[PDB]
Amino acid sequence: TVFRQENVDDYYDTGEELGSGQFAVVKKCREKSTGLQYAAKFIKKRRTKSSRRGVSREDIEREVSILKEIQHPNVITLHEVYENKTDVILILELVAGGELFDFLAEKSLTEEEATEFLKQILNGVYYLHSLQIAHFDLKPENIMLLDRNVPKPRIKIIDFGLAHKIDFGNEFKNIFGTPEFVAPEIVNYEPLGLEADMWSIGVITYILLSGASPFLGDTKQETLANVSAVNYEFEDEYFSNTSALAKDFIRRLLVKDPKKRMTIQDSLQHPWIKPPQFE
Ligand SMILES: Nc1ncnc2c1ncn2[C@@H]1O[C@H](COP(=O)(O)OP(=O)(O)O)[C@@H](O)[C@H]1O
Ligand SMILES: [Mg+2]
Repeated sequence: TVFRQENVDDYYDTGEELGSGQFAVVKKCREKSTGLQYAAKFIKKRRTKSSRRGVSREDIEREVSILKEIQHPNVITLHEVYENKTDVILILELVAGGELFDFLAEKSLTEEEATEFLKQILNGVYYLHSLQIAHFDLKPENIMLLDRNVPKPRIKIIDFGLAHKIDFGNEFKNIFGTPEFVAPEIVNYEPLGLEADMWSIGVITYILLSGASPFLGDTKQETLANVSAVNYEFEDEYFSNTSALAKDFIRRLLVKDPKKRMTIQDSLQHPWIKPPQFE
C-alpha cells in the first residue's frame, strides 16, 4: 500500500526527540491545522533488496496495518502515515509521561502499584490478543505513561514493529526481540503464538515487584540460555515480603511449554488480579 507523499513538514512542526531505535527516531510534533500534538516515528526504509540497514517494506506495511486496526485506552493509536524516499513517518498518539522503564529507574514498587500497572497492561494485551495480534516486544521500554506525576499513572502499550497477526494459532519465523524478555520458543526458533506475550508479562511482573531481571546473564547468549532452561528463582532478598499469590501469578506465566502457560483470559481471572539478540 502507498502512503501520503506530501512533505510532512508542510502539515506538522517537529519538536523534541522523544526516543530512538536502531531504525527509527521518534519526535514530538504538532499538526498545523488543529494544533494537536503527536509523536512522529520516522522509520528508515531499505535502500536495496538484501540491504541490512533500514526496515523492509513488507515489515513497515505490517506495522501500519496492525496500528490501523487499534483503538483501545491502553494501546497507541495511529493518526496518519506519510512517506518519502528515505522514511515512512507514522504520526502516532503522543504519550507524554515517559517509559515505564524510566519511571521504574526513578522510584521499588508496592504490590498494589505493581498491580495498578499490570491490570492496564493485561487489559491492553487482552484487546490485542482478542484481535489475534501478538505484540512480540513487550518490555518496560515499550510501555509509556500518559502522566508520570500522578499517584496511579495510566499506560499505553507502544512499538508495534514486531507485532504479527496470528491467524493459525502460530506463525513460523521468528520475530526475535530483547533477550531478557523473549520466551523460550523465540530462543529455540520454534513456531510462535500469542503465548509468547504472556511469558513477557511474567518477566515484566517479576521486575515490577523486585527491580531485578529474572533471566539476565552477563552476555546476551547467557541470558538466552537462562531463558530456554527456565533458569530463574525468587530471591529471598527481593521477594521475602511479597505475597505468595504474586509469586504464583509469575510461576504460571514463566512456563516453558506455551500450551501450559496462562492465557491472557486466565491471567485476568487469576486470584491476584481478579477483583537485538547477538553480541
Ligand atoms: N507514541 C509515543 N509517544 C512518546 N514516545 C514514544 C512514542 N512512541 C515511541 N516513543 C519513544 O521512542 C522510542 C522508540 O520508539 P519505538 O516505537 O520503540 O521504535 P523501535 O523500537 O522500532 O526503534 C520508545 O522506546 C519511546 O521512548
Ligand atoms: Mg522500543
